[PDB]
Amino acid sequence: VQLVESGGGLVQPGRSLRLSCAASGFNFDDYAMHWARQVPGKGLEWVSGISGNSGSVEYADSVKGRFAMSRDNAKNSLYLEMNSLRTEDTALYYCAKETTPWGIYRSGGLDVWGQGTTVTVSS
Amino acid sequence: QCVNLTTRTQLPPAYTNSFTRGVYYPDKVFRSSVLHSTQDLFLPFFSNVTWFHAIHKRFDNPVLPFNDGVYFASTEKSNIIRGWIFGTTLDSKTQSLLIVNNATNVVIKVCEFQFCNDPFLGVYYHKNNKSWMESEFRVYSSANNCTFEYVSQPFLMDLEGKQGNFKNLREFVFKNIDGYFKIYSKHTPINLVRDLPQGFSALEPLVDLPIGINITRFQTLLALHRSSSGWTAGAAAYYVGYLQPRTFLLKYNENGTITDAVDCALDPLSETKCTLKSFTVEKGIYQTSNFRVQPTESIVRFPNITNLCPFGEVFNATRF
Amino acid sequence: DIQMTQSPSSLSASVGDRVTITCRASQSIHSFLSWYQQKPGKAPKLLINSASTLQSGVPPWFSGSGSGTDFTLTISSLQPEDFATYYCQQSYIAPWTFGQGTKVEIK
Amino acid sequence: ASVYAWNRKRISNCVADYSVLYNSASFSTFKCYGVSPTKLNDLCFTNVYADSFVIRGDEVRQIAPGQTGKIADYNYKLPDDFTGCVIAWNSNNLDSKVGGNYNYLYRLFRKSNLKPFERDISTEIYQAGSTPCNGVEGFNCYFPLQSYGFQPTNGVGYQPYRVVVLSFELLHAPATVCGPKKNGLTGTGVLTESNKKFLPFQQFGRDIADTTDAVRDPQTLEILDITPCSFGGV
Amino acid sequence: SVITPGTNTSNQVAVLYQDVNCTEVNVFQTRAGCLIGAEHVNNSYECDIPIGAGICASYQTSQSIIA
Ligand SMILES: *[C@@H]1O[C@H](CO)[C@@H](O)[C@H](O)[C@H]1NC(C)=O
Ligand SMILES: *[C@@H]1O[C@H](CO)[C@@H](O)[C@H](O)[C@H]1NC(C)=O
Ligand SMILES: *[C@@H]1O[C@H](CO)[C@@H](O)[C@H](O)[C@H]1NC(C)=O
Ligand SMILES: *[C@@H]1O[C@H](CO)[C@@H](O)[C@H](O)[C@H]1NC(C)=O
Ligand SMILES: *[C@@H]1O[C@H](CO)[C@@H](O)[C@H](O)[C@H]1NC(C)=O
Ligand SMILES: *[C@@H]1O[C@H](CO)[C@@H](O)[C@H](O)[C@H]1NC(C)=O
Repeated sequence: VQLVESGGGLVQPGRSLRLSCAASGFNFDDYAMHWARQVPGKGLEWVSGISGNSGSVEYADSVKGRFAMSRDNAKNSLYLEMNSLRTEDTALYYCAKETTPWGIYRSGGLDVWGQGTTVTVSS
Repeated sequence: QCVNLTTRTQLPPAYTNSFTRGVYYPDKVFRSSVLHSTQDLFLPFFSNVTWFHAIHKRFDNPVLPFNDGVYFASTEKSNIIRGWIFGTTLDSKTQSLLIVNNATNVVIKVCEFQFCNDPFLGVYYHKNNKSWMESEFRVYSSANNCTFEYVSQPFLMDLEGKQGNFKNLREFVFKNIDGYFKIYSKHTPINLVRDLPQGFSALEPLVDLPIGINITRFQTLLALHRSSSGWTAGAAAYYVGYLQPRTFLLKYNENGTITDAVDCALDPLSETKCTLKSFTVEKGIYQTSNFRVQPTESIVRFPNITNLCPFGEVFNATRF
Repeated sequence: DIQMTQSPSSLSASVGDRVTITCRASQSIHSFLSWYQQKPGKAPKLLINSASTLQSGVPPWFSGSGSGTDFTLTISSLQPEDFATYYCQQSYIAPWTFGQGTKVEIK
Repeated sequence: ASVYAWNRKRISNCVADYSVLYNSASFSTFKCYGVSPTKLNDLCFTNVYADSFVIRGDEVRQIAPGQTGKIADYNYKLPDDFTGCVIAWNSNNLDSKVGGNYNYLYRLFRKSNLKPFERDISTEIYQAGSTPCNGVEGFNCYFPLQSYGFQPTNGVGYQPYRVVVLSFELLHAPATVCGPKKNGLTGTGVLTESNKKFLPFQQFGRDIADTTDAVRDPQTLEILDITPCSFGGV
Repeated sequence: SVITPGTNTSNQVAVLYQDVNCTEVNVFQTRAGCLIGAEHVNNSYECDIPIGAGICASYQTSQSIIA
């Protein structure tokens, strides 16, 4: 079980900057993958999530309609598209797999944590 | 199987009243020479019943409910009506109570049966040397997960398709009380043509089988007798009533056989009998019940004088 | 969403005493909560799932309970390797919210 | 059987020796409502129905009439008028193997409260009042059937307690199950056997005061017209 | 209150709703209340059935209840 993140960097708010979290040491199943972010200096915030049999996408309250999701189970890689960036999005991005792919009680996931790529959105 | 009958002629939905019919014994209690009142689901008096026939030009089997109470009164000549169907949804998803009469025994089976749109029975080969022999069985298609089986005493039915006036009644009331399915029966010779007599026939319980199932709707089995879709039935008629939670008054003789009964919530004269606990009432004035006014609207009572939002100096403003 | 409040915002404790940590929801939450621990500059690790179930690798001196809306959490004895921040997190409905934090320091 | 589909067993036509169940290997609780656990031996009953299901040691107190919680209002509810006995015992050896043998599916959510003596088999998705689920289970769409998740190393509040609930009915019909004492109607009177009109289904008689005045003899079908003992002022 | 002639006299009913007018329910309003099933008859007979307010009921011929 190893999660490797990449794609972060300096980006002016307004343009795209695509990042990826690599999934390794994880057998193929119906687990729900979620995102996570954290601005340094304070606690955590949740970004997005994708569950089994595709569909079922959801974001946080104030980030509606500016991120795009696609999951490829063959490559075992995760893709998030960046769109309409603002200055408050500066954080280190965390990817979690929640490791409870049981049909009964898929929720309450044990959020695994990788190294975490950092995005610096400076004006 | 998928056999359907097209020998049904359209008839208007008539109604028939019940004068003093639909009263049974409420429990296993012996009462003698005592006027006792009880409260249980019986058929209310002066109530319309549905118009259904089991004859060769009307042949019907709608799906009719069970939870509202059923009063089954049928007049029989040549034993066309054999069995009844009871179930929750009347498919194989849930359990069902089946009563089948194959002219030898009153067989009761409680399994996960499957029905078509019109189950019936087939008495065929009436060309020459008929002798009224059974030919086919079209009650169910398949059965599984049986939970109860009952076999009655053996006897012999007279399957000769006689024609004429009705000579008997077979009245039945069906209700399930904590899984106990109670079947009431009564058999009295009369003569009539179409309707029911405006008298009394005190029904008696026959069997109380341990069932436990839920029964929302119900149907019935009717036979066919003609001298696959062109066969007709015999000469029978059945009526369906509805039972209500009304209090009734019962009088008992020396044997404790009920000779007559009244409904308390029918007529204020019957309210007097129900209050005075006597079938005979002398001349006078008696209190029966209490009058109340049923309200129509339920309003939370209550209007307000509240301050209005300052919309004036932001809407009709001299300069924006 | 869900407004999550935690009390107290800060605390000071020694080694071996008793400290109670509580979070309060705005509605019925039943038991879908998590107890988290966060060292500065380190990855998170779950301790208590569904507010009563111990996680693997956690010795049983971390005990939490509660039902309905108000909850509680009791620490039997403190160690040098627990002085960090705490939050309350739920898993009922549309986007989740974390706690505001509570720091325990050497007194 | 599981909690969402509890087994309902009918017993009849047998003598029930309750005493061996009364004193045996340790039952965790014995709470009989409306029936004496001590005087039960000299009783006759009309029907005995068992309700076998497995719960933890925490919500055993919820299997009792008049209280709410997580299970008593969602899986199994007893009537307010309840004449029966509740039994429970630990099953740490017979069940709860290491690895989560959770064939113990219990329902989490229901549309409304549960009327007594009702089972729920259908596993349709929970409420989702804002956004209809439309037959998916992605998010805000929970499978209400939940596995208990038992482990043999769990605490005493997380141990599988096999709960059997017995329900009876006292002195209102012919009795098919009786005690070990060598048709169950008990009373004091003088037998004045006469020709009361026995209808083929009748089993007991009653006077104006709703007391027993005539009793069907258990062996033969004739009538024991009981009469209260002679008494008066002195 | 209902005037019952006697079960072994007849079966007709003169039902008296007490304390009410004849609008909230052979119509006659008493001080006792509204009366239905009986027709007002000015000419006076001997009292048989007491209801109140100086009003009584009897049976005079075709048989019907009179107030
Ligand atoms: C009862 O039957 C009569 C006669 O057919 C009919 O006129 C009347 O409308 C029926 N009333 C109801 C409530 O069915
Ligand atoms: C009761 O039945 C007997 C027959 O054994 C009969 O002689 C008697 O008249 C009956 N009494 C009734 C019906 O009141
Ligand atoms: C406002 O309406 C409420 C509604 O119940 C009522 O109780 C209250 O008296 C009203 N107050 C005023 C000032 O109208
Ligand atoms: C009442 O009963 C008696 C006795 O049978 C009978 O003669 C009379 O006609 C009945 N009716 C009245 C109004 O008296
Ligand atoms: C009944 O209604 C009449 C209609 O004119 C009215 O005059 C009278 O006041 C009402 N109340 C009583 C007690 O008569
Ligand atoms: C009583 O007198 C009134 C006076 O207007 C008259 O109209 C009525 O016909 C009389 N008879 C009755 C009510 O029988």
